[PDB]
Amino acid sequence: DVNTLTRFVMEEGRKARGTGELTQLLNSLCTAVKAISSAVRKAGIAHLYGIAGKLDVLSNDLVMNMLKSSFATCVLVSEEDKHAIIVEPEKRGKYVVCFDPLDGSSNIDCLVSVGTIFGIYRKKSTDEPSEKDALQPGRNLVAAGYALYGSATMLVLAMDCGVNCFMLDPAIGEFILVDKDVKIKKKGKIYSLNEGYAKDFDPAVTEYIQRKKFPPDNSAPYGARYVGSMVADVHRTLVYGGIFLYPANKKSPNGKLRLLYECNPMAYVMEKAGGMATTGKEAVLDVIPTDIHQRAPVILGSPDDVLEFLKVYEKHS
Amino acid sequence: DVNTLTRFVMEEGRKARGTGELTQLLNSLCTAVKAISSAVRKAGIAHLYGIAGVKKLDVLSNDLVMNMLKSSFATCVLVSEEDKHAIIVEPEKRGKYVVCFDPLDGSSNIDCLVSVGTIFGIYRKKSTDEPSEKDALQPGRNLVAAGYALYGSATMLVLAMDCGVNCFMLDPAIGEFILVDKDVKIKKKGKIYSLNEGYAKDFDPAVTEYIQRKKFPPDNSAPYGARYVGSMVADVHRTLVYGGIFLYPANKKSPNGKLRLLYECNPMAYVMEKAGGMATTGKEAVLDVIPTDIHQRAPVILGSPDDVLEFLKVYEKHS
Amino acid sequence: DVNTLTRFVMEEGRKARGTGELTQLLNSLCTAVKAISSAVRKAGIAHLYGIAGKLDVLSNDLVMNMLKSSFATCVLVSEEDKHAIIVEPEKRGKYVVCFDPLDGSSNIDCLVSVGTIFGIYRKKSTDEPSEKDALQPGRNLVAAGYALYGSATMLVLAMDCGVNCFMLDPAIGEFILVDKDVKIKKKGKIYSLNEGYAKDFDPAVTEYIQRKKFPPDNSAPYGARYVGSMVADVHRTLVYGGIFLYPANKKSPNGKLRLLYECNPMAYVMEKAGGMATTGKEAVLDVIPTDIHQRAPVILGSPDDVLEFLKVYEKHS
Amino acid sequence: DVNTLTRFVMEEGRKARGTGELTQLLNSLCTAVKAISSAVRKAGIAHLYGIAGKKLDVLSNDLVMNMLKSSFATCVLVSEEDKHAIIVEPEKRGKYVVCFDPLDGSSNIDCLVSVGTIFGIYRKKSTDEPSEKDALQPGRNLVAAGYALYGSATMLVLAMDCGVNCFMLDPAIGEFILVDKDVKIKKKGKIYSLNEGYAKDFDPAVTEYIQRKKFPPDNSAPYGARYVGSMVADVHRTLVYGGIFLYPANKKSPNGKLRLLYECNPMAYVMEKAGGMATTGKEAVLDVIPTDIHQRAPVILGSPDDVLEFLKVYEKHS
Ligand SMILES: N#Cc1cnc(NC(=O)NS(=O)(=O)c2cccc(OC(F)F)c2)cn1
Ligand SMILES: N#Cc1cnc(NC(=O)NS(=O)(=O)c2cccc(OC(F)F)c2)cn1
Ligand SMILES: N#Cc1cnc(NC(=O)NS(=O)(=O)c2cccc(OC(F)F)c2)cn1
Ligand SMILES: N#Cc1cnc(NC(=O)NS(=O)(=O)c2cccc(OC(F)F)c2)cn1
Repeated sequence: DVNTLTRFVMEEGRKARGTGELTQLLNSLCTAVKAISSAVRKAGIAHLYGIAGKLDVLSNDLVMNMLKSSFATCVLVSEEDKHAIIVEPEKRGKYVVCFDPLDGSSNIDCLVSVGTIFGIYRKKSTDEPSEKDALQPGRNLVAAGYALYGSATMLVLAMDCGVNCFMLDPAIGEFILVDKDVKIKKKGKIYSLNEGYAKDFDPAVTEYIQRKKFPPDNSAPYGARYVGSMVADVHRTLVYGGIFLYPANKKSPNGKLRLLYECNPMAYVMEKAGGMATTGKEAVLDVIPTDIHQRAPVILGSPDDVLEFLKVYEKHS
Repeated sequence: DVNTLTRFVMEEGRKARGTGELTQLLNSLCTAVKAISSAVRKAGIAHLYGIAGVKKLDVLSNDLVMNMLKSSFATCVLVSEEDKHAIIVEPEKRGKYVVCFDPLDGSSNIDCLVSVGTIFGIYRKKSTDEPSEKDALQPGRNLVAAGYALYGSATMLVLAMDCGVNCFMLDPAIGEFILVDKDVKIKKKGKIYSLNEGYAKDFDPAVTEYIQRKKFPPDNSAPYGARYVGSMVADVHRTLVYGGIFLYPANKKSPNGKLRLLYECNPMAYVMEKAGGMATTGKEAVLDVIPTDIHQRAPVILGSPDDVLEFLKVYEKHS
Repeated sequence: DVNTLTRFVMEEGRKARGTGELTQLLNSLCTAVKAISSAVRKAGIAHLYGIAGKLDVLSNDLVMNMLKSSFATCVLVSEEDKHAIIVEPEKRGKYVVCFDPLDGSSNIDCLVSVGTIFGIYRKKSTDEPSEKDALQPGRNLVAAGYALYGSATMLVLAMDCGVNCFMLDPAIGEFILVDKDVKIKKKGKIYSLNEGYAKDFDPAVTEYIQRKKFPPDNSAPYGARYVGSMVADVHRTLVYGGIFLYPANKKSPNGKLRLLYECNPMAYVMEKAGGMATTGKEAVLDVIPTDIHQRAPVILGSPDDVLEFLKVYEKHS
Repeated sequence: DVNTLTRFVMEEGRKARGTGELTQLLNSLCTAVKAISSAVRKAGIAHLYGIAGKKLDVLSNDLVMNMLKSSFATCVLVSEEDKHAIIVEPEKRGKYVVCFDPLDGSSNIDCLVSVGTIFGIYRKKSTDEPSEKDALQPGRNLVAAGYALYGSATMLVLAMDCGVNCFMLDPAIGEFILVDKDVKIKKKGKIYSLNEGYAKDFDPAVTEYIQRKKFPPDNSAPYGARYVGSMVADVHRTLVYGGIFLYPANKKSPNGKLRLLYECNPMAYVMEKAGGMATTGKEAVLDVIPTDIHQRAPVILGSPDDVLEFLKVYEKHS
């Protein structure tokens, strides 16, 4: 019995009997993702090349304008803007949205998979909205998700009711629910990290990886996959199980990925799917941020694999 | 001045004044690639999920390539990753070319929306015998043309011939491949290495030492970055665009490698060499291996020439 | 400030605070119209012609299944089915839907514009659902509209708030609001009917057309257009003004077009746009039907032209 | 056995063993038709309406012009959109003259009526330097002609010496699929098509011919009437279902309404290759020798029996 993103979202709103802002917000995000997907696939490229005689900027403008027109937001934090964007009073609603409009776009020259990431928080006070209102821990997320522009376009959406996966049918521009209440494998067989920073790894990381290549219980060594695009590496981790690591290195002693609009939403998706997401010292979702662009080290995926890493990490004090 | 695949392919034929079969061959191939992309992007998936009340993708892709190539009247022997024996084209549809292809490489992991691709290489039939499986048992040196289509964030067709390597982007709005990169050449030296390091305990010692040099450079220069998508077309195109090295080498458990020579290694090796790169098995150029079985495997190290030459020095130092 | 069908529909529902079923119904119909459009434009025809080794039936199946899966319907009347379709109990909602899934498809061989027509009623009694629940006069319509699959695809939606026109952007599969609260011209310059049947015309019809071709005063004769597809002829009348006629004659005393899923929805659109729609004897929206497939004569369009028509019709009565 | 426009056009050239210019021209034209169809269907309209914060017939003209020029197969271009003929620059000059209407019917695209593209191709006949004179050839000299209809689906109809063939565009994969080979019009149809709002201006022959279609003297069934208002749509219906299409002269248009070079001549060429007829009343459309690239002409066309029945009434009226 077919179900679409629009129908799904409205039905969650009907059950909850909320004010409707979250529903309008997600519909706005839905439209922007379809417009980003069409541009990522290079629709209209022939006009650029003279048939009749930017991409990360356009994605940011799409998300920004669609979110403002939802009447559901008051503060917007993007990977693309230095300071938080404050919505003008006439378009202001109560939700705070942090997003990376096109993560991995550094390498789109080689047609690597890219994606969009978002996290939605509720503003708690009646004070005037400000950049501080986006300094909330991940635990406060109302909803989070990502769109992956891979071989097909897929939207993964996490709320309290669980994680659901929608495939974009480009023939009719509709998102079709194809995976309900997704749960990650208890243990995977793939680890994912840039091993080129091996000289700089913390000893816990170096040892954890060595166990993956030379298992102490005499099982099969893990395979390694590292696309270099965060959305792709995490989505594969969700689908197949396993582990993804972006630990601290010398260029990034607090890690490289951004807490507000990369780490937290992915951790929210992981935890809602029965996986885990840790910095090494605490859950990603428990870090209290002090800067909207602050970084975080991240280890996430199947819970047996993350717990195995935490045991190596704790053994190294 | 805008240029399309259809126009480009036709202009190459006019310059050469050939029989036209190769031009029809590429036209058929182009149509098949556009149909694979539309299905890889899941156009029509809503019908599978009951919007109005079914072949797996790699089966559909093989059916598209096989049917378009036969209908071109330009081929006589077809070798696919999907069939144990060669397909011999029936007489009324026969032309003079032998085509080896992998219709949807990487589809084992398409469940996670990883980049996938189509790879092809084209040879001319060499003997006066009846066409047979023997006719595809040619070395890569004999390739007339080869290339790949990558279904990544966008769809791109990379086509290599004697004139060099040219890259075409599919405009999905109008279904045209637009020429966007003419006469592409790989960087002389890169900063990325690509291989599955999870199988490190099985590596040949030469591979183990080379990987150590990329992570721990002896001259105190920058260590390389690593990428491994796991889809061959995706990793090779990244190597073509950014430079660096891709390895699927021999080890003691797999003395002839894992990848297939006729429809993976050779076409990728031809594109590399026409773009100024290198492709070796360790012992010889990939394009010089003479196959004995249409599905035989080969180890492959390819990419920027400086990175590959430095690899061969470690491999030789391990006499 | 950009506006989509999804956003429009949700905002009208928030203002009204209904139970949400009509919003889910309109969302389902939107998905059906996009799927019909993709099939009408022949996406996938290369597979029918053997690249890898009806249309109105498919349209009826898309509408039926999208409407049934909406949980908002209990009786469905389609031009394609002999009997009313009763929705199964677990999927039953409160709305009755009458529709023609692919109007004009008799002539789709020549790529003429075709269309979808629908009208939405609220079930009035608590009796078990039956064909009777669709036997309501057009005055009881909650909403109505049509989709035109012409050179572009457009959805025209009429409610109490008025008539709004949405253009389908096929690049992203979104309906974009392009014409808000549309109103027809007081008087037009085009008449539309099949003149090949002049030998069978009622005499009032013959004189009315003669005044349009040989005006008794010193004005310009009207132009004539007749596409043969009701949706296209009615949309042009809506946009340019004028008059559309499928009148009664002596061989067809009730006209040829069907009342429940052609005349009533189109008449409802006309009246919300400030136009008029008559059988000759009464307003189309006032006819009380006794059979779900009964025919009705319909003259509709600009009010001055319809009133001039009724003036000739009374002279011959 | 599946067949595409690209495959079709190349096989026709291989049979003929020409210089290749005509094949490159039709390949360009194909691309332009796919791009126009994409714009006619309003792909990207959400960006115009502010989703991120040329007129359709001008864009259509720039697509055909640019695609044709870059083909290296043309030397003179006549468009409905340009007052004077376009002379291709020398580095890109080929031997063909092309007459086209980039977006026929766009006056009424406001209501999403079917629109279309019409083209006609001649070989340049004289040896002088290219000029507007080179497009003043009679329709008889056409090498190829056709039209694209942007209707409920997009279809390209192409007529050559080998006949008339119809290709449906599959928008999923941007390919023209051959669906109707060697098309022939019915000997006699049952539909007539014209704007009857000009009845007060009709010459007596048109008035009598029409009167016969509504009140047949043989007490047989009256014809049905259809009039879309877009020439490509009305002519395509006439080709597919049979019948007759008329746009005769009126007081607003004493030399007719439609243009001879890029509307009448191509449609007449298609009619004649499908076994139909096309006349002005005085002569076959394809026999008129034009004197101006934008000159108008009256046209009666369609099933051969229906046109001859019209010519018989036309003769009866001196
Ligand atoms: N927050 C929140 C919230 C609260 N109430 C809602 N109620 C409905 O949507 N109700 S309704 O479907 O009966 C309806 C009635 C009138 C018009 C209408 O127009 C639409 F179909 F165009 C839909 C929706 N959201
Ligand atoms: N091998 C090979 C080969 C050799 N010669 C070729 N010659 C042409 O294509 N010539 S042509 O373009 O002048 C041409 C002439 C007649 C009809 C025609 O129909 C087409 F437009 F549809 C095209 C083509 N391929
Ligand atoms: N009839 C009717 C009717 C009445 N109230 C409605 N209220 C909302 O949609 N409220 S909400 O946006 O706060 C919301 C809260 C919780 C979950 C949620 O789902 C998410 F997917 F969007 C949306 C909707 N329909
Ligand atoms: N007029 C005309 C005319 C005359 N000769 C023609 N000859 C061919 O097309 N020959 S060929 O197909 O063997 C061929 C040979 C070399 C390269 C090639 O590259 C293409 F496949 F990329 C194709 C074509 N048109």
